[PDB]
Amino acid sequence: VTRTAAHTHIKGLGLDESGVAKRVEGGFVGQIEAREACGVIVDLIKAKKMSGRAILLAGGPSTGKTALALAISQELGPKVPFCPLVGSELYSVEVKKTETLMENFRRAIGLRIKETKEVYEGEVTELTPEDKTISHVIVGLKSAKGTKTLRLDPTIYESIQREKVSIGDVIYIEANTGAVKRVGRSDAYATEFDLETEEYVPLPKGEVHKKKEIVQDVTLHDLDVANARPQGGQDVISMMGQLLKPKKTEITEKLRQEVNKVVAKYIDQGVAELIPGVLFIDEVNMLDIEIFTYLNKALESNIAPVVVLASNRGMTTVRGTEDVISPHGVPPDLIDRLLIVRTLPYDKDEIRTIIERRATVERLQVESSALDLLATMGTETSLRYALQLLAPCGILAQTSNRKEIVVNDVNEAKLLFLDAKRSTKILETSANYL
Amino acid sequence: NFMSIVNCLMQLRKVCNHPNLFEVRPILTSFVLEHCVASDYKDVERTLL
Amino acid sequence: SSRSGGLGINLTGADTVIFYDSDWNPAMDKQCQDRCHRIGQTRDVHIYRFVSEHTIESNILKKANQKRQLDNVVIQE
Amino acid sequence: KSLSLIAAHSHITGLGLDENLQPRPTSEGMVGQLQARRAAGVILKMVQNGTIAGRAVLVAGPPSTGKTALAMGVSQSLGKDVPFTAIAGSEIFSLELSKTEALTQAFRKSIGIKIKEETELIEGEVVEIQIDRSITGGHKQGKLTIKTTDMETIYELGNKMIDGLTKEKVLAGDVISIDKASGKITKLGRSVQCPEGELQKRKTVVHTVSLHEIDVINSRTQGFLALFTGDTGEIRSEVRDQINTKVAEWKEEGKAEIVPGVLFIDEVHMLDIECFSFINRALEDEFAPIVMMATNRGVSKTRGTNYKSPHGLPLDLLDRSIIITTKSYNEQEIKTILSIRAQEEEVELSSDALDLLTKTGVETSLRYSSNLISVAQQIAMKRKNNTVEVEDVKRAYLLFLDSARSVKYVQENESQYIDDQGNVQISIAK
Ligand SMILES: Nc1ncnc2c1ncn2[C@@H]1O[C@H](COP(=O)(O)OP(=O)(O)O)[C@@H](O)[C@H]1O
Ligand SMILES: Nc1ncnc2c1ncn2[C@@H]1O[C@H](COP(=O)(O)OP(=O)(O)O)[C@@H](O)[C@H]1O
Ligand code: BEF
Ligand SMILES: [Mg+2]
Ligand SMILES: [Mg+2]
Repeated sequence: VTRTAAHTHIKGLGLDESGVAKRVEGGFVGQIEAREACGVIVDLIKAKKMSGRAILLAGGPSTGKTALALAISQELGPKVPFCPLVGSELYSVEVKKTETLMENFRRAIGLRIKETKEVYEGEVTELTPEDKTISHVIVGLKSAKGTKTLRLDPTIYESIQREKVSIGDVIYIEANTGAVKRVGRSDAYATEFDLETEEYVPLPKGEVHKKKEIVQDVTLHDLDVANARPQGGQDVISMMGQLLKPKKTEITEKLRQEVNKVVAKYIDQGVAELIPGVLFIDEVNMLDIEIFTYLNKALESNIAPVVVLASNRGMTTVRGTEDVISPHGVPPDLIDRLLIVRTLPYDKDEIRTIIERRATVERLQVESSALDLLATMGTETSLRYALQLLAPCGILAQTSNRKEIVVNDVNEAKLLFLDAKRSTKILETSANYL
Repeated sequence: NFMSIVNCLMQLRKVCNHPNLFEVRPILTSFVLEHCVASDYKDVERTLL
Repeated sequence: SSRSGGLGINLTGADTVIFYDSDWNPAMDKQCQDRCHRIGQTRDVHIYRFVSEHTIESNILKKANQKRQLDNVVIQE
Repeated sequence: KSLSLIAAHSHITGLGLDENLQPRPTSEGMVGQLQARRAAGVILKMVQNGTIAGRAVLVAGPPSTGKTALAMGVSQSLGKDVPFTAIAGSEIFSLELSKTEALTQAFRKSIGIKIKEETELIEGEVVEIQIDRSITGGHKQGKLTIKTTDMETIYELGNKMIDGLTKEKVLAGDVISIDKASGKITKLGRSVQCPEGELQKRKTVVHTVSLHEIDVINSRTQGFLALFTGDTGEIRSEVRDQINTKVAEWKEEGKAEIVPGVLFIDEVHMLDIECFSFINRALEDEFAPIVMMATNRGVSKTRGTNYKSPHGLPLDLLDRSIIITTKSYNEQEIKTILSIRAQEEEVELSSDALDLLTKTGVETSLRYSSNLISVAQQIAMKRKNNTVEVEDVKRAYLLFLDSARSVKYVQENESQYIDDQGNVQISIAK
């Protein structure tokens, strides 16, 4: 029925209209300063005027860093382009790393557009070259009340004749894109053959010409890849071009200049609009100093939207360096341009509260004494261990045909499962690397 | 006016049972952008040649 | 439809009645569902009513249950 | 109508020098660094001098001191029509393009060439369109009267023009622009446009371009889309030689003239020794642009070597280049720059709050206050007041911790996080 993995318990940050973080709201406990800072980011990005600022989360394991990322993503909404990312995947084997960085930065920028398409439909009565002739064909579409003839381009007619359409075939044809598609045969010819694989469909209703506005959203990266290389086509030259190069290539600076100029013209027209995005990169400490020194310039850009980072280390050596040991594995030059949100760990009461909340969303019922147990051993080992053991305890209750997780259930669960500490301890007494 | 309410009730009835309010499901047509930045430079390339 | 044949026909080949929509159903639903309810019926009649959630149908049905379904004049939420 | 947002360099528009290279203390958003701004004027006179080439200048200094701001202000001072290139040292490091030819292309893109071409344009409102032809034999003879404020002339149009006029739908009242050589048609408005003057207007069309574009075009027939997509690489040097000779003869006969561009390279301390030697040898090129170095790193080991060269660069590069540095900022410089931030991003910060932000910027860092002034906007408007007070600044300071504060916090919380070995304690008991 329901699916979850350490998350989906977040329905929002859980603030008020005044910006004060409620103690328990949106399935959140503690981190009041962190939640208020996240709301500061919320009304930073709602202003959509700021650009080029970096905010990272400083916290250890189980500190709710990526949980806070899920919270901010949830409160951002579908319209706001949020792009989660992992600091390890930025390493690319086919293209340079900085190209991937700029690619995801351009992905972060989204922009709503409005457009109207022209729709033609009906049954074609003639497929004949005009006449002393050239590769053009007149086509006459017959709808329920639409009756028009159309002369078409050689390429679109080539796509038409590759669609194997004929007289008595109702088709769906667009004017702007030019994509061809046959709906089928008219029901008037259903009786003509007693049996036929081809299915008969009614004549299109209404008039052949149609109009409608489209408010579809598109990121600037999608436009850049659209005008960088062709995307689709029903004519042979389209596949020729696509198969000429399937390799992804970098983007020139002048290409970015022209795409931002054209989108500036479109937004000046009064139709286009722009909305910044949020970039979340997991374990930014995992990437190399090369990306750091490229971001030293990338942060100083103009259209570069707000980026959120996270780390799980302290006074550690920077990747690609020997003597450059820095906090969070981030060199000082970038941290001068970085702002930090401090996080805090969780003690017994809030650990118990989060476990019982995620058990409620887990649709598992835990008795009070078993709640006390999971509060107990969820502290001297980790909260994550009790979080994992929640489901096996419920299933062990189910096997005993009981709907309540009891102290005995968690007892056998912890007896037949060992944590990292127990694994290390039993590794201490090893005959042959046990 | 209650006739506005009756009208709204009719659209509610005709949209709730089935998406029959003008029943326009987008065919997901692509953007047909006509800038063609290559056209802004084909003239320059021709002059160079 | 409600006004097509759900008035006086004597159909007796079925045992189930399904109502897709009934905006004004203090009376019409009764005869519509009992059209199949005929003497030549050897089995019980199952009546299925279609309602949605957070819509006009749910509000109308719940308020009719609240007031024992006397008469609906104003529908709002 | 450029699309610009608030940025760390969007405030400055021009250096703000004098005729005698005298920098005004507060000019065009650029403040302080009198010697640096005088050197900026010197490199200006270099770049619009045009008679010198192959000059390398080094700009160094402490972090966050605005050397990048100095370069951005210099670029703004150059203005339009001057080819300027700004890039960091990480973009060159690529696998499809080796470092050496990438740097060659970086040099090549810098210098631009002006091309002046005369065009024949026919622009006037149409009266009617009448095309003679055959029903099945062709024999197209198109005619259409063209009118303006001072002529009413009938024109017999050739096959190409009327084929185009059949391609694009036009009506009698529509106005179109006709060029004789190309034969293309451009219509913009309907009786919207009020054409005037002579039909046979003889106006030139001037096109600027770097020699990189012509090099890529001549390298390959696919070079058009190659430069439009960047998937070029390893152009034969004989093409470079022939194109250099061709532009040389063009210069002597004067049909086209070159514009020596400006190259900006950042983070040269992370540059490789092979690239250093390539720069050392390519500086002697006659077509060598004026390039400045932006090294934010001091004494460090040059990449590819185990030797800790000063300024992170080998002395061979430093010998054939001049070096200037930048200094710190006294508290009044911080005051001025934060005032420029407040006016640029529209912050009505309180005077006492302004002083508190000035102090916090002075002791900690400039960019910390530069972001605090931005966050103070929403910290104030959340209580619905346009002005920003001292309590908002203190709230921003306590909410968003500082780098030194985080360093201290982790120094007594080493066990909270992982170490160099990676060990970390998660249990709260024993
Ligand atoms: N305020 C909170 N309320 C509920 N659950 C929380 C809270 N903070 C952290 N958690 C839980 O702690 C776990 C650790 O969060 P996450 O950021 O994903 O890992 P880490 O903190 O190690 O980066 C998450 O699965 C989340 O469910
Ligand atoms: N004289 C100045 N006028 C205006 N802004 C300045 C000045 N000096 C420094 N700044 C600001 O300080 C910031 C320093 O950033 P940057 O130049 O990238 O660091 P670095 O100086 O280490 O290269 C710039 O973004 C710039 O806006
Ligand atoms: F004919 Be009835 F009233 F069923
Ligand atoms: Mg996390
Ligand atoms: Mg800098």
